[PDB]
Amino acid sequence: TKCTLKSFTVEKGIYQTSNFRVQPTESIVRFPNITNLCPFGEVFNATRFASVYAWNRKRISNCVADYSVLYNSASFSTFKCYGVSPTKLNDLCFTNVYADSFVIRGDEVRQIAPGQTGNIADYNYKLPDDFTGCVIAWNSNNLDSKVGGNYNYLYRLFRKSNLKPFERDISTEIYQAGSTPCNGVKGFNCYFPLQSYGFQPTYGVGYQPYRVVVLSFELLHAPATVCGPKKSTNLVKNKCVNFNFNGLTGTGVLTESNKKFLPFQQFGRDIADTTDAVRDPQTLEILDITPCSFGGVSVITPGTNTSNQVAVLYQGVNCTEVNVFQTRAGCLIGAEHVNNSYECDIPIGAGICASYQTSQSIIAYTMSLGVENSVAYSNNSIAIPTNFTISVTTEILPVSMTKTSVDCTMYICG
Amino acid sequence: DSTECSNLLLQYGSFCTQLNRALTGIAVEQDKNTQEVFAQVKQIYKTPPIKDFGGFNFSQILPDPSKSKRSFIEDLLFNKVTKFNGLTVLPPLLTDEMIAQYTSALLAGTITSGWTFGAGAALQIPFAMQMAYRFNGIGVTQNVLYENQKLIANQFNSAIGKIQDSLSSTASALGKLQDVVNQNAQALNTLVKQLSSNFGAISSVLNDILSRLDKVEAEVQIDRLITGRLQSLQTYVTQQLIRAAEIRASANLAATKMSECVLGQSKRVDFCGKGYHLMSFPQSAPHGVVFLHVTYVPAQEKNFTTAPAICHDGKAHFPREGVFVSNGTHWFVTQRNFYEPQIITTDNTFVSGNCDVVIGIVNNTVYDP
Amino acid sequence: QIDRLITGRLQSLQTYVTQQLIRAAEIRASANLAATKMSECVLGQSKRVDFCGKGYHLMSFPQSAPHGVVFLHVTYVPAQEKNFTTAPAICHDGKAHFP
Amino acid sequence: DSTECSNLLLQYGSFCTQLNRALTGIAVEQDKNTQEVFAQVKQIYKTPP
Amino acid sequence: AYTNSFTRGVYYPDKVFRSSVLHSTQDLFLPFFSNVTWFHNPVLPFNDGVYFASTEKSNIIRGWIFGTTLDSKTQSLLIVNNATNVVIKVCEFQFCNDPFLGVNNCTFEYVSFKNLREFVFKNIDGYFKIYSKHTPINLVRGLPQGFSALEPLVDLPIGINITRFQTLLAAYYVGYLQPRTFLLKYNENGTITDAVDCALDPLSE
Ligand SMILES: *[C@@H]1O[C@H](CO)[C@@H](O)[C@H](O)[C@H]1NC(C)=O
Ligand SMILES: *[C@@H]1O[C@H](CO)[C@@H](O)[C@H](O)[C@H]1NC(C)=O
Ligand SMILES: *[C@@H]1O[C@H](CO)[C@@H](O)[C@H](O)[C@H]1NC(C)=O
Ligand SMILES: *[C@@H]1O[C@H](CO)[C@@H](O)[C@H](O)[C@H]1NC(C)=O
Ligand SMILES: *[C@@H]1O[C@H](CO)[C@@H](O)[C@H](O)[C@H]1NC(C)=O
Ligand SMILES: *[C@@H]1O[C@H](CO)[C@@H](O)[C@H](O)[C@H]1NC(C)=O
Ligand SMILES: *[C@@H]1O[C@H](CO)[C@@H](O)[C@H](O)[C@H]1NC(C)=O
Ligand SMILES: *[C@@H]1O[C@H](CO)[C@@H](O)[C@H](O)[C@H]1NC(C)=O
Repeated sequence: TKCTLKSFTVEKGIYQTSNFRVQPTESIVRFPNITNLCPFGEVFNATRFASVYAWNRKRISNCVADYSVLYNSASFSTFKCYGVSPTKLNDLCFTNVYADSFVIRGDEVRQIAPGQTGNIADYNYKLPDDFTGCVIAWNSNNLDSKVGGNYNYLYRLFRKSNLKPFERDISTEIYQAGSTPCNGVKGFNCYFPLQSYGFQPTYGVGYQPYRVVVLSFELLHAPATVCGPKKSTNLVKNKCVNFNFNGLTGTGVLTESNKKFLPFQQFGRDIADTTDAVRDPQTLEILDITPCSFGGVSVITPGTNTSNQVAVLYQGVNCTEVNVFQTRAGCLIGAEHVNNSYECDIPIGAGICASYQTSQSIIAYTMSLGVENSVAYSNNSIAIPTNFTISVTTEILPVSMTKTSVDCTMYICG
Repeated sequence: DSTECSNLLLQYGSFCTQLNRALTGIAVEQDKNTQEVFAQVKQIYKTPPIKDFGGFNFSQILPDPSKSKRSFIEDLLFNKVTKFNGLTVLPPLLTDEMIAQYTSALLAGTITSGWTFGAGAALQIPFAMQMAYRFNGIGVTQNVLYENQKLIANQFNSAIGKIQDSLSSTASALGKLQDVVNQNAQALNTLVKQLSSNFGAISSVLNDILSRLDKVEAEVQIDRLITGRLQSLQTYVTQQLIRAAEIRASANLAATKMSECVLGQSKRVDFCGKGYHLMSFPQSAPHGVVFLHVTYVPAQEKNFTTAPAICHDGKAHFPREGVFVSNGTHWFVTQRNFYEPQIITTDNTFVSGNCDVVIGIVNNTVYDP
Repeated sequence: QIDRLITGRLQSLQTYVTQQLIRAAEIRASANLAATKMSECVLGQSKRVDFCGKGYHLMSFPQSAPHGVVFLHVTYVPAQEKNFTTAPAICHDGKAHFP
Repeated sequence: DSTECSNLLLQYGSFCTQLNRALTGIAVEQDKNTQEVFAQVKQIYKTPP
Repeated sequence: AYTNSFTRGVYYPDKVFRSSVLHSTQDLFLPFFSNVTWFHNPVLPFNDGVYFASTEKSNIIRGWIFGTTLDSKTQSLLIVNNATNVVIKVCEFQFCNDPFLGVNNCTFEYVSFKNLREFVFKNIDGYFKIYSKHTPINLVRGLPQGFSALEPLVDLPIGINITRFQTLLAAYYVGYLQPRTFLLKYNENGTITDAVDCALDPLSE
């Protein structure tokens, strides 16, 4: 109170000093049951990937994503990310996602990086210098290799020019390495563009096959169809809590309700547009979000020159939420409920007043309106005064403010 | 509850304390108004057991102890008169029952003791004698009450009945009180709806800005919302200050009508209701007060020939109080607010000078008692 | 920077001048009430109950005070009552007499 | 009436609507004042010849 | 030829519960007392949004197609009825005037006179949405004077450009949405249960 009034003396009265506000006891989140998880693992577990010149593309859409289900597993020979760190991808939303997958020899896997030059990067799958995405790679010598060599896994050694960013191309032409007129047939200085690693199980690791998947993303003028996890918690009722329902964040007392939302309705509003109820996306419940309890705190004091004692009014609060006394004005705290009525010393509200009285304490009571006096009326009785008092009654009225003037140019600028 | 906004709001300095002080000033003044209107009584006077008021029937306006122990007419008034985004409403200091104790005390004083309880200790007096003083206060002589006491009682009782029917019949009559409730409902709802306004910011939902933007951008967008909400609140507080001055002008008028029309009888023409004033009874009503002003209205006139004075022995006689009138054949004097003929006599009249100077004098006799 | 300080200081001065206009209107209501009490309670005798202080009014004396006026209202208050039997009129010869 | 400003002024919310309510309160009150001052008489009295 | 819409074509503008209250909104809506086109058939424009209704006994109408082309170059939206349920696809078919017998480059796919059914078809740029209602009526071809609100069926996250539509094949009706203000009354149970077309006349205003 001293700091509220900017003074070391506080005169007798009641003063508002702060706002009481029940704190959120815990944090809650609700979103629908985990469904439409994106089929990244169904691509990763496909029976084989293509010859790297014609790498498989799977479009991914209309699904929730958690890429950490992928990159947390040390089962791959590598899992790396580019333009963005792996953790961040669980926050993001996209219009489309792509899984881009292929087979390469263990020595050439190095060509899968931003802005690379070399056979795979230039002629099979061009990652740009500003590539955002991830590269997943593992040895597949137990899956793809065969005795005498397997040829279902070719690479384009030769092309007219370097590919565009993420470009897929099925074009082929014979490479003229010398003076020979090749004219679309194999021969001397006339090399076939789709070279074979000829994968064999006995190979050294640099010649062995590696399966690879690369993750590629776009967010467009057409809105997102992919997003991060539908986060959720337990749903604690009948306490003040921080909450989130389907992205509607707030703080309040989550209470049961009989409010018959129609099947499509998600949120409820009161007359002044303020939210009053929500659907739990994990059940059939409609919960009324009653506002979290709060009110002004005011300090009742006798004048500090006479005593240092004080009492507190928690305005409109119930004493479940906060010597204690529940009243229609709020909780009195630190004042006696004396109930016997007296003249109103310090006003409080709804018929309560409080005073400092004798062994001395602050007391709170229903105010007296003055003494009762039954007038002795009857159809033939009159009272007449036999004597008088002259009286002198002081009355005081203000007449003038202090004449003040401000130069707005000198106050604003100066 | 944003800490980010709370820190930025400091840069506006005292405004957010000053506006809370300005509303606290208005709030305290409502208990000052309610006390200056109702708390004019010195002590809680009480109604006697036998309602022996000379034929008058206050049962509609006195407390009903079987019920908040209001009168019947106070109950009609309490029946016809008809979310927490940092706003708080506060209780009045006096409860509606405490107001009904003051309107009971003011009424029970006014019935049993005339004006005397407004000028000192209350003095009991019989009701048909109090009305004789109140008639004598409007130039109608005491005997015009006593010669008509049952008729005057039936007119008063019937007129109380017509008010009970009138207030029961329509909710449109209490316009002055219902408009106070409606204007404050519109002010508070408009102040709340302005939370949803964008004020040219990216969103009016603060949690959008607190999640979608970095601090250097979020500060600009929050400062737009603060500028908007702060200008909204200043406009509301300024309208409540002006409205509180408008209601204070009505509270000082009600306090003045309480002191003059209830605790007294006012000679201020057409102040305490239309007609000549006799008395008034306060009745409590939510956010206000109702006066039942009781007034005498003259209602069935006759024309007469009149003269400013009358001659006798060449000296001119003027009426002591009253007017000279004639039924064409005989001359009489009467009190001027009710036709009651008296024979013209030297105690009904006073001499001043001679028949020459008075314009429009007439002759006849003046009788000698 | 100066435009922010202009807007802030200017809106703060607008608030002061607006609240001084409203406060000055309350002081005008008090100055008109004082001129009315001066005109009736001093220069006259107000027959208006509880206007010139409690009791029946006799006279009042104005006294100056810094930024205001103090009235010393002299009033008559009746003080020592006795109960009596009473009647509205009295007979004398079938004629009724009133005070 | 230049539309690019009106499309911004809608974003300022209740302000430009409540100012017409405030001035309508003032405008009606000018008739109420002039009614209470002059229309105290019950009939239109007119002076004899 | 034309017919009076009375007070039909109101729909729930947002997924919000409200109770015993009046709420105001501006959106694309069918005006009150508007001339709907009377039918008992060809390709039609979409404008900014369509109202469609029919008095079919047993879901007789086979579906609808919507787009810019309704013939190749890009995926047109295709909608089909199977009893109480609906099949949806977007495809670049190029059929003649009998597309119901023509029966594709597709990029999205989904599955859900005693009676009258009403539908609203709406692009919102925040993708494409559908609203509807089903009611019994008197055995009359003209739309009866009465009130109910069309409820959201689906959101199609498809981004298809639409400027025309056609029906796949009793009395039926077509009208067009306009940017208008409406006042909407909600009962106790969250339900839009009366309305005012705000611009209709000075009393409505
Ligand atoms: C205060 O809260 C408790 C527990 O909810 C309840 O029993 C009591 O009736 C409440 N009292 C008031 C006056 O709100
Ligand atoms: C009221 O307070 C008095 C002391 O002032 C105490 O004796 C009495 O028991 C109280 N009564 C109730 C009903 O609380
Ligand atoms: C009248 O009252 C005064 C005090 O106010 C007292 O001094 C005086 O003696 C009293 N006179 C009579 C006749 O009672
Ligand atoms: C007075 O009025 C009441 C109704 O308020 C009525 O019942 C009663 O008979 C009347 N007369 C008396 C003398 O009470
Ligand atoms: C009074 O006299 C005038 C003129 O004779 C006449 O017009 C008027 O009606 C009379 N009024 C009454 C109540 O007799
Ligand atoms: C009254 O009026 C008539 C016409 O003006 C006139 O003849 C008569 O003498 C007047 N009487 C008096 C007393 O003025
Ligand atoms: C009154 O009577 C006298 C004679 O006694 C006469 O001279 C006078 O004119 C009369 N006056 C009037 C006003 O009739
Ligand atoms: C008047 O008489 C009544 C009944 O005897 C009594 O209650 C009252 O106190 C008396 N008052 C005075 C002033 O003697």
